Amino acid sequence: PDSLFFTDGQRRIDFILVYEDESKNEKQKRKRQAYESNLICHGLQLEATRSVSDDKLVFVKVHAPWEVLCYYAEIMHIKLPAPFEKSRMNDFYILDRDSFFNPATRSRIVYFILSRVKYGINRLVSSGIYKAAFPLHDCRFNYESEDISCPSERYLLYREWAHPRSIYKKQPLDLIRKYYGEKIGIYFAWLGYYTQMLLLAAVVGVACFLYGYLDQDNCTWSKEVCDPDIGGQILMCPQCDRLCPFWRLNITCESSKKLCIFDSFGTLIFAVFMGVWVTLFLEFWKRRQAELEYEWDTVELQQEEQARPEYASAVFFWILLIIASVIGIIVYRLSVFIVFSTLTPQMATSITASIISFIIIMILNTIYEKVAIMITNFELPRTQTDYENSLTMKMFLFQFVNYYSSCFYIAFFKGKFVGYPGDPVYLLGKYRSEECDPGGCLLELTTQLTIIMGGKAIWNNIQEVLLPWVMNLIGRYKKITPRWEQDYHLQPMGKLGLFYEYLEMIIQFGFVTLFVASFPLAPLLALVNNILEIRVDAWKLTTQFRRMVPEKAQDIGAWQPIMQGIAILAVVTNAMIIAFTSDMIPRLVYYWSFSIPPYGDHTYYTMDGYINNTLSVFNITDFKNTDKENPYIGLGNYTLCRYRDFRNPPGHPQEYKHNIYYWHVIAAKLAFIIVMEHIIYSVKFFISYAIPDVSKITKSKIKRE
Amino acid sequence: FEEFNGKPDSLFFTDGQRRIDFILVYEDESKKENNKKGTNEKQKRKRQAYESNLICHGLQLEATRSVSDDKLVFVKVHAPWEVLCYYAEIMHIKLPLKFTAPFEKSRMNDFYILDRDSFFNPATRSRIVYFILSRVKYQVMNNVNKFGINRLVSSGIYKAAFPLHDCRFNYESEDISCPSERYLLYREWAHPRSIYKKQPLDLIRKYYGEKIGIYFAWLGYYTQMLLLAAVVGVACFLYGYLDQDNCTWSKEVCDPDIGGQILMCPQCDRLCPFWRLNITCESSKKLCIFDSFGTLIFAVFMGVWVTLFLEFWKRRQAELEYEWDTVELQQEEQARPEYEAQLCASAVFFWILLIIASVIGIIVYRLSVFIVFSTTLLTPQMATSITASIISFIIIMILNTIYEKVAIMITNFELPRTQTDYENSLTMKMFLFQFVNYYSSCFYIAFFKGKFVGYPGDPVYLLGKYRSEECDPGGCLLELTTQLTIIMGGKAIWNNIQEVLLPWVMNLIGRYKRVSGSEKITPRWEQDYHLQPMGKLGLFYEYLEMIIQFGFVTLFVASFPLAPLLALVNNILEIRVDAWKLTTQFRRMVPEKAQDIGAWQPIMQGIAILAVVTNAMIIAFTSDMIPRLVYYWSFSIPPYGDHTYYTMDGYINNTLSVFNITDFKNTDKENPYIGLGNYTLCRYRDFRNPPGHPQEYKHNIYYWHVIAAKLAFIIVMEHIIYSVKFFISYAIPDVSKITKSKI
Ligand SMILES: *[C@@H]1O[C@H](CO)[C@@H](O)[C@H](O)[C@H]1NC(C)=O
Ligand SMILES: [Ca+2]
Ligand SMILES: [Ca+2]
Ligand SMILES: [Ca+2]
Repeated sequence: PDSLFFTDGQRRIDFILVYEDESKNEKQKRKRQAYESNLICHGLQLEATRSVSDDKLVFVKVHAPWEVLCYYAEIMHIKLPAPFEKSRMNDFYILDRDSFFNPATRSRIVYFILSRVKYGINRLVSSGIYKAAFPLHDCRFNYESEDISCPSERYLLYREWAHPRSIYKKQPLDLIRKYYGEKIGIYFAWLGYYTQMLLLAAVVGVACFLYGYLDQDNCTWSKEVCDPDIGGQILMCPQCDRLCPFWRLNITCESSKKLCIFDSFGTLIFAVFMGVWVTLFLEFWKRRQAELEYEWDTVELQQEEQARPEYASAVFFWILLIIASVIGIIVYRLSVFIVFSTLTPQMATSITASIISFIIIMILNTIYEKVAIMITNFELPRTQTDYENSLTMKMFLFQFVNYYSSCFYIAFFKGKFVGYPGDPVYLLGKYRSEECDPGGCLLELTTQLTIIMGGKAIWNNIQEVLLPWVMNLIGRYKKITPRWEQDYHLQPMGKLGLFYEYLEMIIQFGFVTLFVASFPLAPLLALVNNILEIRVDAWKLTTQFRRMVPEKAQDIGAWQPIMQGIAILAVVTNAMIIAFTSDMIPRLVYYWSFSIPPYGDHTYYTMDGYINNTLSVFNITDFKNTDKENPYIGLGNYTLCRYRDFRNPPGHPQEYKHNIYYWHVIAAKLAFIIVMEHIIYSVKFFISYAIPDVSKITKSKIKRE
Repeated sequence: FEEFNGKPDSLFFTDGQRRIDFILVYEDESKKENNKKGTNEKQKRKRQAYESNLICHGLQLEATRSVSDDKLVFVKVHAPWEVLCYYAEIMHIKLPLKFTAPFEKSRMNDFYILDRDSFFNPATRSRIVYFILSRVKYQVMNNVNKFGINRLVSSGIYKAAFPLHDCRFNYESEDISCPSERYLLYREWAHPRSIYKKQPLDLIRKYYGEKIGIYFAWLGYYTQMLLLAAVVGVACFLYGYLDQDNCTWSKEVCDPDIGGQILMCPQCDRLCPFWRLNITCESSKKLCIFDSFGTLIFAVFMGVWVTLFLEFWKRRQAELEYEWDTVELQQEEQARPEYEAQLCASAVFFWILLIIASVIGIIVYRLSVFIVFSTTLLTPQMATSITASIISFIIIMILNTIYEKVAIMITNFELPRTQTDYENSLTMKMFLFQFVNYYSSCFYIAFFKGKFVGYPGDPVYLLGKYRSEECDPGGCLLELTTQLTIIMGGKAIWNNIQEVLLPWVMNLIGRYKRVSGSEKITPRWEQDYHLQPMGKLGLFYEYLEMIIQFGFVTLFVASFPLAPLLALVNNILEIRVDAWKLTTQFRRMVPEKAQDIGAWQPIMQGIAILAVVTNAMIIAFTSDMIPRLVYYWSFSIPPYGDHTYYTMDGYINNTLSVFNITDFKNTDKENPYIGLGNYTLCRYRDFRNPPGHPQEYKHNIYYWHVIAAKLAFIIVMEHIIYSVKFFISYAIPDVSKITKSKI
């Protein structure tokens, strides 16, 4: 029959208690008998039926008297499924007296009852007193419930919103909350809204990328780099000790042509726009949260305190943060070194280096999870909410360092403080500092970013869910037991599933927002990943996991401080990326200052001769001040080689010292940082302050009273 | 009604059992009516109607004729038992218990009730009576209800309406039962003889209500924090003062063999000759005093101090709201639209006017300097700077009143929904106007003086014949300090003088307008009617002046370490100045309640945020510390210098640029220099390449080195300061432990 009510009875179930008989020592059987007797004496129904599939396992089912449900609903501030009170029974309109109450709310009430009972229930399950304890789903998602009376909410919800065939359809948040709970509803609403404006972000990013694409022909510096008469004649200095000869500059046409796309004014405009996009996202999210708070039953007060089975060292945690950053940096460096120590070839080398780094990061993720779990366990938090808050902070910090250490190293600490060939810098001793090509390391940063984002999202989602679905696709293209048994055969989501999904989404948000200057197409990947992830989460939650008790919440949780922190960090990170990682500022300075007779020779501002007039000159006879073993010995009759640094030429009164152009460029970079930082923060403050005159609709809705 | 019995200080009715609450004053028809008689009879009819509704609502009233002027009639008021209790219930007035509840007639026995008249203090009784008089209606026309005591005075129906003081401030009440709180307040709080005693905020709150007690508590806390800042700033200034023989650059300037031999280059076009650098020895010494590392340390400490001040003010505010058990009435909030009343164009117009206000500020400073300098032909330069600052300050004070009037006009043109909206709009507009008016000259000196003037060969003219002004080799920091100190001192002095005098002189005119030889005893109400009305705005101007003072203290503390000391002295005087003026020369304000100071708190937070950037900019650009450090660390060394080790020797000569007189291009005024014909080259304050050279007069590597150092300093200092402020704000729990325990 697979009925939802009591067998041959008119009564609705809200939990199943399952145990293993001690008869295959009697201590466990006696303890369970005492616990069950206490539970029965407290005033709850019970019934035990043997499972046909397994004789050892015997399941126990419960019920819910109407009087107890009403009394406990009136116990705390609960509105219609305005505190409830039996003295005001007829005040609320009723369609039916025996089934009107939402089954989700009934399940939550009985969950509270079980939590308060002691012999306990949670510890009994943990220690093996009960094998499991869970509520029941409405029906099988495969087909409509046999019981015609049942609404079959699971089937309708699955077909409408969980199956991929409804990928394009809108999110039915009302059924989601009325079935699962407020936590799932708010999570999915936030995800949908996030995708909603990621659409606009992706459109703007695509516009900027296309604008960069249509300007390949006019990208003068790349053309000069390619022209053999200009690029080929320039002979660059060696970049390493033993595994590099003098190399012509024009070997980088592909690199320069690809870099000119991601190093144009379009990226600057996109970063500036994202600066205000972040604050618009925040402010509209507060508007939407207020609207949901008004429309939903989210004005119910929270318990003063809560129970937990479990009732300085902060420095030790920070030392682990430093070690995590260091180990990430060496992981990336070693990967690139080993791959290099053997059109497409160099690009493929970078791709495989990034792939290896991403793999190492993926393995390190599990170790970071485990160490965070033990370290937070050692603290013995007094309550639960603080436990989730501590997990959020510590896990977010570990993931942040583990996933952004390599990106930050590439953006800032690669080629920034390498001395001239005469006196190279060995920071740690016998460990030379890496230096980028004349264009810069922005393209490498973009490659690392895209590889990490793709790999993470794709591998995670695919490997975790798509297996049965891909099997079904392959098949298409190329006895019965009651509900409790089937539900038991499922697996539970634990207690951190929503936490893990939020962690994924926050790492995704950090990737899309922090380093947006390097990769303007990141929001498009964000949009695709979220469009898939929403349905992936819905399908997995409604198919492969046991039903979870609903909970009450008004905000996403502890992640909003991380949102604001990420925004304030992203503005400065983008400013520094544009200033230092990109070479836009030096070329603008050259255009406006070093193409005029005092320094240049052209009759008007132009980009001509930027490559020739910017590269420095080095003399081999001054190979080192120490006059020790050298790589420049022999290797042809070359006399002068050029390097990517702003320094005076040989023979100058200030030999191999930073020249006027260096300081002009540094001043321009710092001025850009200051102006962009100040303007962006001023605009963000103004936009936030413009709430009353822009989004007054929901505030008026609240003021309806 | 009935006439005066004869007891002057009696605050009761003639019977002696009913406590007066308000005095209503109206002009009787006994006057020789002129103009329109219909207006007079309508006025009378409205008066009887209002009195009829007031008595119907349950207020006992009686009148009396003034002893001297038969044309004035005073109408008393009283709040009987049931109405008092009922309205206390309606407004949720909290009363002493002995978990917490307002006062309701259902729970009379649950409160510490000793006597009806004693259970409700006179301030609360007057507040209740004011609410009754405001809510009560008198007459209706055109299907619209018209009500409010304010409307009657606005239309001239009533001359005034006010509570009464306990007794004369300087004399004890003749009534033995009278507490005479005014006497104690005058002896202990006002009357500066108690210049040092900690003011009793509890009695102030009891007498004048929360609205005044909160302001005075804020002022006291401000004064204490100012004491801390003043001590630290004095320490920094003293450290700068005691280290003078080590200020090498000023010694070089004063040395006749270095500063004397440097023939500087004329600043103006032709009205000033060449000059030698040694004539600024005194200015160099003063700058050594006011431009040391102590100034930087104090700027950092003040960046910390503003945050500590704000956080501890939040803690004190929490403690005070709990202590004065104002939570219930704070929650009880109702808004009534203004009874006087019955598009971004106005906003943009106001913004334009603000821009012009700044423009006149700059022009006034520049013109004062111009005239003082033109009149030419302790130190004459110091005297000239002081004079220019004096005229600029005078014009600023003149413009202050005009700006107030225009702000009132602008806010009146708009129709604020209620009194609170009007107050907030006026606060914002007045603050912007005063900010611009007072700080325009200071910002000009700091940032736009001697900053974008080219080399002497090609001077920069803004639009023709308006040559940009330039500073001396030391800089304009001393000029900015002089302007700031003059403005601050003059503002404080004039405000205190006007505050002390104007009510007093107006009261004296009021008294002398009664030359009739009374020389007798008069009742409380008649003599209290002669006091000034203390117009509806209230403490708005006091808060405004204190906020402008806060702006002066914080924004420009990188140039004047002694500003907190001036502020401390001013506030130490202002406590008693305000107390005396409120207790001696004004009618009793109607008590009311407020959560905090009000709309000024956002202003203070914004000023605190802006102070960091303003101070960083001042130290980076207005001062010359950054060039000094750059020379010490990177140009006294053999790559560019000749000294073996880092030193500041030779900074003056190696930094000053060179210019050849004959290289003056342009055919206009071909005799700027050749008239004197003394030498062939001059020195000027700018970093440019010397004559000859591939880039003859273009900015050199030193210029860009210095600019990069300045920008890096700005970035580093601002980021560090803001992060530190965020960390302090996070660490502070925002509430005291004891208050958290009680709540
Ligand atoms: C670069 O320039 C050299 C010298 O002109 C040349 O022969 C080569 O074909 C050019 N292109 C590449 C990819 O090396
Ligand atoms: Ca997932
Ligand atoms: Ca004053
Ligand atoms: Ca005052």
